[PDB]
Amino acid sequence: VEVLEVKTGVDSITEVECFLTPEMGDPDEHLRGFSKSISISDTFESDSPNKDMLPCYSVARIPLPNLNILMWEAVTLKTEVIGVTTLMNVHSNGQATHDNGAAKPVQGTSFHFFSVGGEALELQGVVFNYRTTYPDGTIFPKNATVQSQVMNTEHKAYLDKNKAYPVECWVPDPTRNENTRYFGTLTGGENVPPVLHITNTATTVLLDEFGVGPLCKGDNLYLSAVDVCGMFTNRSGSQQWRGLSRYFKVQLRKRRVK
Amino acid sequence: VEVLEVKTGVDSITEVECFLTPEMGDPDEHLRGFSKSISISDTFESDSPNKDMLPCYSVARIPLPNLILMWEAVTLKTEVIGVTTLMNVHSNGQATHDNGAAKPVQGTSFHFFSVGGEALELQGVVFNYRTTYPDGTIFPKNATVQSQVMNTEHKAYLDKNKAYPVECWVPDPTRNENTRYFGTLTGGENVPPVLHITNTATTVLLDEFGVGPLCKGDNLYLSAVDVCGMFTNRSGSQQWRGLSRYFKVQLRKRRVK
Amino acid sequence: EVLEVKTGVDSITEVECFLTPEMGDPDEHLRGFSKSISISDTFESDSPNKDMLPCYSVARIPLPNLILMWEAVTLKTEVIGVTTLMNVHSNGQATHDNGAAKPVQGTSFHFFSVGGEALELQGVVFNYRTTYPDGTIFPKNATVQSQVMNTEHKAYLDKNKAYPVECWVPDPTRNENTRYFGTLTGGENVPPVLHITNTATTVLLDEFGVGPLCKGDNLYLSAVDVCGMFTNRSGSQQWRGLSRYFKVQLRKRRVK
Amino acid sequence: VEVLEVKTGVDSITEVECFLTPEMGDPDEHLRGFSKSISISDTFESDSPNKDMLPCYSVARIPLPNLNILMWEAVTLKTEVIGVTTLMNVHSNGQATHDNGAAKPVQGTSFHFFSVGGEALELQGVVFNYRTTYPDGTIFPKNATVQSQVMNTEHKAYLDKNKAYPVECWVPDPTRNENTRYFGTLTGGENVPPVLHITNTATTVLLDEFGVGPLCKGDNLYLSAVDVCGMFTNRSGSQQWRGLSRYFKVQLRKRRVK
Amino acid sequence: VEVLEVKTGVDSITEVECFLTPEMGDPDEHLRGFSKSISISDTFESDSPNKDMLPCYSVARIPLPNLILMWEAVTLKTEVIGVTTLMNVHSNGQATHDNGAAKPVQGTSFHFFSVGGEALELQGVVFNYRTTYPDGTIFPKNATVQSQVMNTEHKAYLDKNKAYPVECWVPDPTRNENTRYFGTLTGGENVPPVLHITNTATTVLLDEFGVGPLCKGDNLYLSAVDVCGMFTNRSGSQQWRGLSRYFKVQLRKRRVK
Ligand SMILES: CC(=O)N[C@H]1[C@H](O[C@@H]2[C@H](O[C@]3(C(=O)O)C[C@H](O)[C@@H](NC(C)=O)[C@H]([C@H](O)[C@H](O)CO)O3)[C@@H](O)[C@H](O[C@H]3[C@H](O)[C@@H](O)[C@H](O)O[C@@H]3CO)O[C@@H]2CO)O[C@H](CO)[C@H](O)[C@@H]1O[C@@H]1O[C@H](CO)[C@H](O)[C@H](O)[C@H]1O
Ligand SMILES: CC(=O)N[C@H]1[C@H](O[C@@H]2[C@H](O[C@]3(C(=O)O)C[C@H](O)[C@@H](NC(C)=O)[C@H]([C@H](O)[C@H](O)CO)O3)[C@@H](O)[C@H](O)O[C@@H]2CO)O[C@H](CO)[C@H](O)[C@@H]1O[C@@H]1O[C@H](CO)[C@H](O)[C@H](O)[C@H]1O
Ligand SMILES: CC(=O)N[C@H]1[C@H](O[C@@H]2[C@H](O[C@]3(C(=O)O)C[C@H](O)[C@@H](NC(C)=O)[C@H]([C@H](O)[C@H](O)CO)O3)[C@@H](O)[C@H](O)O[C@@H]2CO)O[C@H](CO)[C@H](O)[C@@H]1O[C@@H]1O[C@H](CO)[C@H](O)[C@H](O)[C@H]1O
Ligand SMILES: [K+]
Ligand SMILES: [K+]
Ligand SMILES: [K+]
Ligand SMILES: [K+]
Ligand SMILES: [K+]
Ligand SMILES: [K+]
Ligand SMILES: [K+]
Ligand SMILES: [K+]
Ligand SMILES: [K+]
Ligand SMILES: [K+]
Repeated sequence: VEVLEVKTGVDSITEVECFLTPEMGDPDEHLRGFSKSISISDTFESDSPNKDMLPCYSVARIPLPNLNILMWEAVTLKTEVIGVTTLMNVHSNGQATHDNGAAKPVQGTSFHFFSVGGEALELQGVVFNYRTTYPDGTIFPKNATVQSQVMNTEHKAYLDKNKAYPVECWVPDPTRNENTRYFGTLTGGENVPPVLHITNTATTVLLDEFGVGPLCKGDNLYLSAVDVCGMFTNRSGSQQWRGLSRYFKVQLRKRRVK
Repeated sequence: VEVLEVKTGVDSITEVECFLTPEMGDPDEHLRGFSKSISISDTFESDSPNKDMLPCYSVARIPLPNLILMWEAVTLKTEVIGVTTLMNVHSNGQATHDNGAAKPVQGTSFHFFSVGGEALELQGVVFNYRTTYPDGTIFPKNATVQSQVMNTEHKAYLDKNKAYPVECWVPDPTRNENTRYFGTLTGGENVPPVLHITNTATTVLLDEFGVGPLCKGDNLYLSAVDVCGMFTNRSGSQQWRGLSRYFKVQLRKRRVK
Repeated sequence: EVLEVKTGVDSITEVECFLTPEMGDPDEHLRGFSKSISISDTFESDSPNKDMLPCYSVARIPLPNLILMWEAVTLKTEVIGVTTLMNVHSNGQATHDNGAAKPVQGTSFHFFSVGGEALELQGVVFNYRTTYPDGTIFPKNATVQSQVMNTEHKAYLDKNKAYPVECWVPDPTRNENTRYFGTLTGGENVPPVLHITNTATTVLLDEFGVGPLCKGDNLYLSAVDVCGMFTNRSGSQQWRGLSRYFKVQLRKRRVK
Repeated sequence: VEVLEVKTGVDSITEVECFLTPEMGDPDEHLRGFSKSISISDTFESDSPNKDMLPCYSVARIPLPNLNILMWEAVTLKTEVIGVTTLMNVHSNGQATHDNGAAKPVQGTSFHFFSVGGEALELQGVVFNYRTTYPDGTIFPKNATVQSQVMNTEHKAYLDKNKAYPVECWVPDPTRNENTRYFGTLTGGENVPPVLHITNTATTVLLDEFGVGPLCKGDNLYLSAVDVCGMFTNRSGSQQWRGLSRYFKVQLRKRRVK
Repeated sequence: VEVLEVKTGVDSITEVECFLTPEMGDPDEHLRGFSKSISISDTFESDSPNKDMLPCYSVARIPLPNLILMWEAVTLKTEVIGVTTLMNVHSNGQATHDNGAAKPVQGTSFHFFSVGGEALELQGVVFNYRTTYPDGTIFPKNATVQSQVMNTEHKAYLDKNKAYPVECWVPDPTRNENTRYFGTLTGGENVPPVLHITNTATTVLLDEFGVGPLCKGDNLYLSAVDVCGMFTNRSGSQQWRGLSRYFKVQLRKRRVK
């Protein structure tokens, strides 16, 4: 596509506003937003995580007003993690930090990630341990070899289904994704404190170095997210991932292309 | 509402200067600024916190000079009041080691403030949907398991002081177009408070179109939470500790149609 | 009414000085330290000794006699003696067997201000039943409301080694003729992070281009630099503070 | 070299996109991306690490389109660590952080480093311990003396081979490297949390203070990297370095020289 | 001097490139870059550190081309050399836990550098005025209890290498107008070193008037400290570990009156 002028006028702009719920595993009817308690395999060879123990990428495909050549161009993003103050519940079946103390709050490894694109997020598969057996009902790197622990170019995929692509074995493919803007931070360590900021005054500009945002193929906007905030420790010491929803507001304009 | 010109002239500006006290629970006549000591339920379904154990949002509705003109909030200076109180490490706390000073206030903090031309709009989200919030608090009603991530039924206005518990409400990012809000949750049992003070910092409240919050009915709404962390008693029991927040807001008269 | 700045060689002056810390100085050998910290047996019985309480430092500096008033325009400031915290061999508490001594660490408060009059203070107490000791100036008639905000507790930082750090802060409702800056970093294991350089200048002008205007040709400097606590071999702990350098540039301003 | 004007026209620019795999030691056929478990000598003098326990620098020499005097000038870099979310696998033969807890995640000492130049990265040898015996199959500071613990100007080398130059005994030589741009961070400490950021929106400009980027001698571009993320702790407590691959995208333009 | 114009043209600029080795104590023929193991006095009064246990400031005086014109230092690039040595966690250190790797170098650090047209000016400050500093070091003389906070008698020049202990001297902020200095003390026994390297970062040495350090007698003075932390031996004994610092300074000729 050769990119030409922006359309102007009342009709030329539109907005998407929505939220993506986290997909942490949801091990039972009371534990939406949590994973199953984490168990550790006896050996590398025997690593076989159950689906409800594996956080997955969230994705939404948002239909835009039909245009047809014009395409919707995503220009700005406001985004926020929803429910940050829930982590102040340190009185609910947790593990006391010391005798008579409050419960240990959610903490430890986090991944906060979001993207806005004009097509599905492109994924590259990378595994901690290539002998991990990923479970039925997930989509994972197939024919994994030892080289998959560092880089195996066979593992290419699209983030095209919710509750399906486990976080731990996929990343945005930096060799593609030219029509998407993605941003993420993995903060490791078992004791790391969550640090969650909220404001309605911050905008991210989605334009590239040529002044062009993601262009929405087939008039669909793709939003993706992961917000694994840390782990919740219950009184037994067992730990579960806890996630939160992410708010998106995207402003778009119509752009002519050839 | 179409927004038109700003008014000028000596008459056209005003300032609001005040403080909001923290609402940490205040379990007895001696414990203003603290919560009740925190206990832990044996199961999710038995989580039933006492009201005096729950920090709540602070809010103040400030009447402005009667005025279509509307007062437009343009700048904010804000500060946490009494930061140095956290240097009292001698008041029946828990020695960090034999012969040592008391463990200082630390752990989970939430520092939040907002300035708007109407009540802060809230979205309820719960850690655990089977938590029973107590009498005298206002809380997400008809909670379901979906309320643990997002249930759009839980909409409210921060319209009452010491009533909305911090842990089950956040600013609603889907609304709040006429408010500016800012907050940080810093988690962890051992996180050190880091509290900055200065009278030289100003936050501009104008949006991307140059328009600040417009005060409906000539009222300015200020909201805050400043849970600084937990105080650990000698016994090991822990209480939230909060501090007041100073606000100075400058406003100008704006014509609307 | 602030009018024009005077120019010419004669129109500027500089103040350069240091403020020593006032940590309690429990004996003739312990300048810069507090008395070891004890913990009350009950919350109600909190009663810290004077020599256990760090206090605000203040200096009033006379300026050249001058309507014109000296206007403070810039500040350079620095903590003096940051490397002393590398002494980990002076009867401290070994971090483990055969190890060096635990360094100074823990709760710190670093604060400085420059004004044309005394810093204005607001009293706030951690515990309203704390008995503050004879020889200190503290919030009088404290009530439970003093734990969060009691507007009765107003004061001027007008005396050195007197106003305890823990029960006073800069009053944000006043201080229009002062510029102040402070950070409390709390936690028993927090590391000191102390930067020094002679290349960084703070501008003291407000949003209208006006710096503090020095009433009576006096400049007021205040500081706190509680760096953390030193832990003795026995486990007892003392606050340790350090001196602060100030360099302030001033210019003559006409006022009506 | 006198540097003259930049060529223009559609023909005057090119891009290199690739990835460099980590070289952590690879102790067996299942442990690509890991080192051998780390052991400790019994005396300072007897330090003698095995080759498979020593992470090494990665390097790639990338042939560029033939010129000829024109040279390719490297102007911009996008780079990213690939597979950051692998660190979320805390269920694979690790050491529980407490009773019933999840596995301790990868953490501890990290070195993240990358460079782009018009010739091989120039190295200076520095050793923690001059009496360390570096193993056969590595290239290490020769004839080390006590002065080599701080600075011995004899130890000059070029990063010209993979799986050869151990990270711990070489650094970029700050006294040379004028035709290279390098960037690195050592974060030391056994419990340091990894903090890994990903985005496709960040570009580094490689131009120096005269507006000139690395000039590619012989039409070769040199990319180097190290991404030791931390250590993985096994059930028994033994620890292995864990590394990840690094993506590079470099934009180049033709520059006339005399 | 009145500072006049910069000279232009051929031979109006020059560069200095060098490195300064650390002076950590060097307790034997094998331990260049380390201190003697750190011992703790039995009483506060009896503090008496051995010379080889005390890191010292590094200094180099670099002769410039002979020139009134004076060489004016305009820019600096600097780097710590050998940052990756801290990845040696296999050399008779102390395992962090059963079967683990050795504890890496960590804890209290001081990273400092200056560039000036004359010797760095020092002010003495002591942690403990009853500390007996050892023969062969240059230290605050006639120390009194006031020396624990500020005693203006302790003035010195950093005019000798491996002589001025780091712990009892700092740059004198009341002087040093013809030097630019930068440092950071990071304290705590477990602080992680964070060491950045790049050849793309330049510091400009010009003051607010556009004037860099002017080199009296055509000599440039470079000073450094890079105590990276402590190495913990298998036995638990600890030694300071330091690294060399690279300097590249660009200078120009300046006429003065
Ligand atoms: C364990 C011990 O005796 N330490 C004392 C030390 O002895 C020297 C050797 O010990 C180490 C160490 O301190 O652990 C071994 C390390 O690998 C060395 N590390 C490096 C990087 O060199 C350090 C280091 O050289 C010094 O600490 C630097 O000052 O030394 C010890 O193994 C050796 O033992 C000899 C023994 O003397 C001899 O009779 C026997 O036949 O063979 C043994 C093995 O060769 O002796 C070394 C001294 O020659 O020496 C230092 C001197 O500074 C101290 O005396 C240290 O004692 C500890 O000091 C602590 C204070 O930091 C604390 O007070 C402890 O209570 C002391 O035990
Ligand atoms: C030790 C004890 O019995 N704690 C009770 C508490 O009894 C209080 C007094 O205890 C203390 C405390 O918790 O250690 C003493 C402390 O100095 C006080 N601190 C302040 C700043 O006031 C606190 C504080 O007032 C309360 O915790 C606020 O809720 O109280 C005790 O010494 C005295 O004999 O009796 C007093 C009567 O109340 O009462 C609390 C009422 O909420 C609790 O019942 C507390 O029980 C402990 O609670 C822990 C969880 O928070 C845990 O479950 C322990 O097992 C339980 O003993
Ligand atoms: C161990 C002891 O008896 N501590 C007393 C103290 O006695 C001091 C001397 O003790 C020390 C110390 O506290 O360890 C020794 C240390 O090297 C000194 N450090 C410095 C930098 O000078 C300190 C220091 O001078 C004081 O703590 C300052 O207040 O003192 C002791 O070795 C000597 O035999 O006698 C000395 C007194 O003449 O006196 C203190 C007076 O405040 C306390 O009474 C201290 O007792 C401890 O107090 C702690 C908090 O107050 C804590 O509660 C302990 O449980 C308690 O034993
Ligand atoms: K398997
Ligand atoms: K690409
Ligand atoms: K309940
Ligand atoms: K909205
Ligand atoms: K009392
Ligand atoms: K005021
Ligand atoms: K050896
Ligand atoms: K060079
Ligand atoms: K002595
Ligand atoms: K001076």
